[PDB]
Amino acid sequence: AEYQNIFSQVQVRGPADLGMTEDVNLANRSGVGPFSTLLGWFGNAQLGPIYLGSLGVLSLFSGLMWFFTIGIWFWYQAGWNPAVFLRDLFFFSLEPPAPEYGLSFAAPLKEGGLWLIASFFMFVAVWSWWGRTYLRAQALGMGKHTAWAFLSAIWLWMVLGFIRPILMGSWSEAVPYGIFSHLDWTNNFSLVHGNLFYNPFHGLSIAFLYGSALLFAMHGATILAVSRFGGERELEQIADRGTAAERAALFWRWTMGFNATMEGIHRWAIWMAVLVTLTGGIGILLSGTVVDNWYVWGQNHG
Amino acid sequence: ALLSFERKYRVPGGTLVGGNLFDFWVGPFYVGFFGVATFFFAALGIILIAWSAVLQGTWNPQLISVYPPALEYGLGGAPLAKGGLWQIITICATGAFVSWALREVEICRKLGIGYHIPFAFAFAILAYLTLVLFRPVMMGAWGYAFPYGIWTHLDWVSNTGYTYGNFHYNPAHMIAISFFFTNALALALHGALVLSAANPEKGKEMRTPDHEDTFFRDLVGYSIGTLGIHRLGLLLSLSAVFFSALCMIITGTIWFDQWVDWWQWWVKLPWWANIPGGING
Amino acid sequence: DLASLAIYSFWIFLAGLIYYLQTENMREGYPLENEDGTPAANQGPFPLPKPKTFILPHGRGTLTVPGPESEDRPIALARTAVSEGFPHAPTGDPMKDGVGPASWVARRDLPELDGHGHNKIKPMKAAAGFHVSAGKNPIGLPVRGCDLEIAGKVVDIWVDIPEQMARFLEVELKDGSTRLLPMQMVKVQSNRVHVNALSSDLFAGIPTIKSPTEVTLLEEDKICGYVAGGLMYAAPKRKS
Ligand code: BCL
Ligand code: BCL
Ligand code: BCL
Ligand code: BCL
Ligand SMILES: CC[C@H]1c2cc3[nH]c4c(c3C)C(=O)[C@H](C(=O)OC)c4c3nc(cc4[nH]c(cc(n2)[C@@H]1C)c(C(C)=O)c4C)[C@@H](C)[C@@H]3CCC(=O)OC/C=C(\C)CCC[C@H](C)CCC[C@H](C)CCCC(C)C
Ligand SMILES: CC[C@H]1c2cc3[nH]c4c(c3C)C(=O)[C@H](C(=O)OC)c4c3nc(cc4[nH]c(cc(n2)[C@@H]1C)c(C(C)=O)c4C)[C@@H](C)[C@@H]3CCC(=O)OC/C=C(\C)CCC[C@H](C)CCC[C@H](C)CCCC(C)C
Ligand SMILES: COC(C)(C)C/C=C/C(C)=C/C=C/C(C)=C/C=C/C(C)=C/C=C\C=C(C)\C=C\C=C(/C)CC/C=C(\C)CCC=C(C)C
Ligand SMILES: COC1=C(OC)C(=O)C(C/C=C(\C)CCC=C(C)C)=C(C)C1=O
Ligand SMILES: CCCCCCCCCCCC[N+](C)(C)[O-]
Ligand SMILES: CCCCCCCCCCCC[N+](C)(C)[O-]
Ligand SMILES: CCCCCCCCCCCC[N+](C)(C)[O-]
Ligand SMILES: CCCCCCCCCCCC[N+](C)(C)[O-]
Ligand SMILES: CCCCCCCCCCCC[N+](C)(C)[O-]
Ligand SMILES: CCCCCCCCCCCC[N+](C)(C)[O-]
Ligand SMILES: [Fe+3]
Repeated sequence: AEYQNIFSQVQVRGPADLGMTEDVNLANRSGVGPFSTLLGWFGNAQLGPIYLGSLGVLSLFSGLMWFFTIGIWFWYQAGWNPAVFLRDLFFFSLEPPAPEYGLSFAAPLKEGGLWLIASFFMFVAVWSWWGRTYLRAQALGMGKHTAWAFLSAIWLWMVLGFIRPILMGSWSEAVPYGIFSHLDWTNNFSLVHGNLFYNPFHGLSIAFLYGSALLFAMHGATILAVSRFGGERELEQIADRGTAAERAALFWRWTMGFNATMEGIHRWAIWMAVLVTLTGGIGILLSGTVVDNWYVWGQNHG
Repeated sequence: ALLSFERKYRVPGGTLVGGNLFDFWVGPFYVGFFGVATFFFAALGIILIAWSAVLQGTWNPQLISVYPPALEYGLGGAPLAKGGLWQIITICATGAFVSWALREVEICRKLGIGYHIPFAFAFAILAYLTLVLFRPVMMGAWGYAFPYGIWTHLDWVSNTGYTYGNFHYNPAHMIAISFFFTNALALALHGALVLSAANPEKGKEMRTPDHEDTFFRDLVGYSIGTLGIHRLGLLLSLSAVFFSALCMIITGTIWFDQWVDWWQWWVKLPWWANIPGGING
Repeated sequence: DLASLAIYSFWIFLAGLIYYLQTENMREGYPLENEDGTPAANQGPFPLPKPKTFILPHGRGTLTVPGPESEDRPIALARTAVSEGFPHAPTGDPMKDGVGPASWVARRDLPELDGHGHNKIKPMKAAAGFHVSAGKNPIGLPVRGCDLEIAGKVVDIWVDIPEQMARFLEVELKDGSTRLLPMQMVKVQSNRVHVNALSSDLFAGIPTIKSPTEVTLLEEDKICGYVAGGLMYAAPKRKS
């Protein structure tokens, strides 16, 4: 047995690492969390610090409110009975207003009002969390790639819960909050739109989702295969190509006849991933607004 | 024909079969015994597909489809025009995939790198094999395998899924999907993180891995680190495929009813089965 | 219709994206060369992108890519055939010459630096206050090669300060000098460290470092290249 670098053989620790300062407001950083030897077999042992700040508090409070608004409704559906709450956990569902209320905020609490309140809290939680991915990169002088990528996930989310419902003319089109109910919603959305398999944007989205697993399997495996030459030090291999980066490239050139660079693989990566939700959100946004039935549309090739 | 740094690595050695017989390249492509095997298996397979197209009577890539033997054939041979071509194309495909992996191993040995890549690829081959070989055999017929056609393979996914109701309820499928989604999330984040460090704000110096750890700790209170993230993406994506093969190998064999009903075991637990209220009483 | 327009637009966007991505991935190693080092006639259908410049921290300069490519070192190999596409045989000892799986790149002969400007990699003894935190401690263990002979003993671990991980084992040889062995190329066991890549007689030949408490990018490449190279070139003396 050769050692494969999936798990570390020896962990080492030194003073808690408090991180780079740059332009970060240091008053807003926690202290370090505990150290997890368990985590440390696979990644870093250190927990924290984390950055708080006002936006952070807002986003966290708001996200909790979303979670608790759904949970209170669940307890209510359970008739306050702990045992029924656990028994039926995956079956509960906070549902959006009925079609008859359109886009208005006039539905009663028990029939959509609560869904809107949960949704409101989710909206501010996600957007202020997006603000945070931008601002944490900014304070460190880093590029904005994370916020740009998050925006692509946010796009599908916004389409499903907000943009598409507004374009369709009612909140009843949005997704319910519930484990099983969200899956039923998903199945039903496809059935009602003549089978998503005929939506070319759904197919593209799959190509990318599979493509992400292909790519991360390739990349992850490559870096590990060249970790015996310092491969995972990607930033310094970018600045000063080593034999790691060359053996990596050549593996692929010899196998399939082209290859990446140490920087460029990460560009293939970011785009393979964000295109899942970019094509995805388009496919959904067009569904029912422009195209009622993908099978039908496909028969006219468009 | 060579990358600027390439010549020093093109030495003899590393082959698994044939000594120096096939130890050479064609343009950028390494050959080896398994390069020859891949070409042979792939070439045959493609020729048989084109033959299958002629017997189906079309050349449209959106229409060409090669269907497995119908269920009545069980696990035996079929006339070529009625499933036999599928059977042979499948042997060809398997030979090509395995050959491709073994050729990857040869490249690894020449380059003095770890075998992680062909190892990961073997998971994909194992998923393919689950659908065309293992599942059909356990279920007693080739006909349960998917057909080779762009749109017809999708018909198969749909019909196979709806056979069990909403396939969403397969719990192994749920784990699989989670790994897929988590993998794409991690890929977006790895790519963005490295790029944000290598391409900082205008006029600033390249950030370091320290900044990468710092960014993630600031953001969520943890950073897995640069070795960790490549371990992670490898784990997430291989686990997705592992659970994918799991979720199908158990469908039509150990479980074959509507997957939604599987979940009743939890609801019917004695301590709470009969308490009224909620959704299920 | 609007969906038709969107899908057609998307394919055009995606063609442009692949174009962008492929050319971004040609910032190193291009233009292509013949086996003798001269520009190949066929460069393919993608042209080199406009150069970009990375500003390196700590006054280390910049990197501009694409730029003039050269190996900056002698390559002890020779053709084995009269046409393109065949292997190139080592002219000497491939381990000592640093070719094939023993290759190294002419990286900067300076240490990698952390975000503070300190040496990224330090022997643990000089790293305050780093210690083994889990797993078997290799320090003190005899070191065995693929010939099943003892080649020396572990006298320290070289650790990555900012990332808190083990990077090399420092191994002392019969003559009292040390060598670095990459962490990924050793097997820590209860009574030994085992090194499959190298027979015991090849340890003396590991590239030495010039300062005993730091290691340069160039030195790392030569050490890692040399140890990996043993998989192929120590094969006659192995044995497991
Ligand atoms: C994409 C098309 C459909 C849909 C189709 C599917 C399908 C199909 C599946 C899921 C599954 C998941 N979906 Mg969904 N999903 C959609 C919308 C989303 C949205 C959203 C838009 O905000 C959310 C929060 C969820 C989240 C959920 C998770 C419960 C689950 C795992 C996701 C994951 O690995 O993420 C990435 C991983 C993370 C690091 C973060 C996620 C962590 C989870 C646990 C948090 C989600 C909500 C949370 C409150 C659940 C708490 C559980 C109990 C109440 C204690 N879905 C849309 C509407 N989803 C899978 C499942 O197992 O369902 C049961 C599954 O098979
Ligand atoms: C994996 C689970 C299901 C299934 C689920 C679905 C679903 C659902 C969808 C697809 C779709 C795809 N599937 Mg399928 N698919 C199956 C397994 C297969 C197998 C196989 C095991 O050999 C293959 C080759 C394909 C390939 C195809 C592509 C035509 C299409 C894009 C996939 C992709 O980008 O992947 C990611 C990998 C890459 C990005 C690498 C690129 C390689 C691709 C482009 C290979 C194309 C080869 C194809 C034309 C076969 C011809 C081979 C020649 C004869 C040599 N599927 C099984 C039965 N597949 C999507 C589609 O739009 O179909 C119309 C889609 O919505
Ligand atoms: C029976 C079901 C239908 C079907 C109906 C649907 C529907 C409906 C949809 C998809 C969608 C998709 N389907 Mg489909 N799907 C089917 C068949 C399949 C098959 C297959 C048969 O093998 C596959 C592989 C897929 C593949 C997929 C994905 C490519 C795609 C969603 C990607 C994604 O990452 O979303 C997951 C990511 C998100 C949901 C975005 C997350 C957003 C962020 C902001 C959420 C954060 C929330 C946070 C507050 C929660 C915090 C909790 C934590 C604990 C912290 N489908 C069949 C035909 N499919 C989606 C799509 O885009 O379609 C075009 C979609 O809406
Ligand atoms: C209506 C249909 C049902 C459905 C029915 C099924 C069925 C049926 C199946 C899945 C399976 C999948 N489903 Mg489902 N499922 C649906 C809803 C979804 C949704 C969703 C958001 O609603 C999602 C995300 C998913 C996602 C999942 C994945 C876990 C899994 C597919 C990936 C895979 O197996 O890869 C594994 C990878 C491969 C098989 C590819 C291997 C390719 C390699 C070896 C060779 C190819 C190379 C060559 C041909 C290329 C040519 C060379 C050129 C030069 C390129 N399903 C709905 C409810 N689902 C499938 C599965 O798990 O299979 C194991 C499956 O069979
Ligand atoms: C490009 C496509 C993929 C993608 C990318 C993506 N997602 C993103 C981003 C990116 C680039 C991140 O920047 C952002 C992130 O910060 O990641 C770490 C994120 C993110 N995607 C997330 C989840 C997610 N992404 C999804 C997937 C995808 N995202 C696609 C596959 C999905 C799926 C597949 O359904 C999920 C569920 C989050 C981890 C994060 C967004 C975080 C967020 O918006 O937070 C708002 C809400 C809160 C702040 C708290 C919510 C409430 C919780 C339910 C409470 C439970 C825990 C609590 C925090 C404990 C606190 C205790 C206290 C009392 C002390
Ligand atoms: C296991 C995690 C993920 C993964 C990993 C993975 N895939 C891999 C590898 C790895 C690490 C590579 O090393 C290898 C590669 O070289 O990548 C470029 C590869 C690879 N994965 C590929 C495709 C692929 N992988 C897939 C998925 C996955 N691969 C998982 C998501 C998918 C999906 C999701 O559908 C596809 C389509 C290729 C790009 C490549 C393998 C190339 C190869 O084996 O070539 C040899 C044979 C040929 C050139 C073609 C032979 C043709 C046949 C004889 C006839 C065709 C028959 C076929 C069955 C018909 C199908 C028709 C369809 C309409 C269904
Ligand atoms: C133990 O008990 C307690 C109470 C302590 C805790 C228990 C809590 C529990 C059990 C919570 C369970 C949560 C669950 C199951 C949630 C699952 C939700 C899922 C699966 C979500 C999936 C889809 C979500 C989408 C797509 C929603 C998107 C929302 C938007 C895009 C927001 C749109 C904004 C609207 C409609 C408001 C408009 C207002 C203005 C003016 C901006
Ligand atoms: C080279 O950089 C890489 C790391 O090393 C510094 C990481 O740390 C991470 C961050 C990964 C973590 C910890 C995700 C866990 C959090 C959630 C909510 C899923 C990424 C993306 C990365 O690219
Ligand atoms: C997605 C990963 C989330 C991990 C969250 C870990 C939180 C660690 C925060 C450290 C704060 C600990 N404490 C109490 C010392 O401040
Ligand atoms: C995804 C992070 C969770 C990591 C937990 C996994 C722990 C595996 C421990 C590996 C065993 C180490 N050992 C004994 C071989 O040295
Ligand atoms: C980052 C770029 C990688 C390119 C991926 C190529 C995807 C081709 C798959 C075709 C999808 C078919 N269709 C009809 C649904 O559009
Ligand atoms: C979507 C798959 C399309 C097949 C083409 C894949 C790209 C392979 C690289 C072409 C190699 C040409 N080369 C380098 C020999 O000149
Ligand atoms: C969406 C991921 C959110 C991760 C947030 C983790 C919460 C940890 C909060 C730590 C509390 C800080 N403090 C100073 C009170 O100790
Ligand atoms: C979906 C990804 C498509 C992959 C094909 C992109 C490039 C293929 C071959 C690139 C050319 C290599 N070359 C000639 C520049 O050396
Ligand atoms: Fe990487």
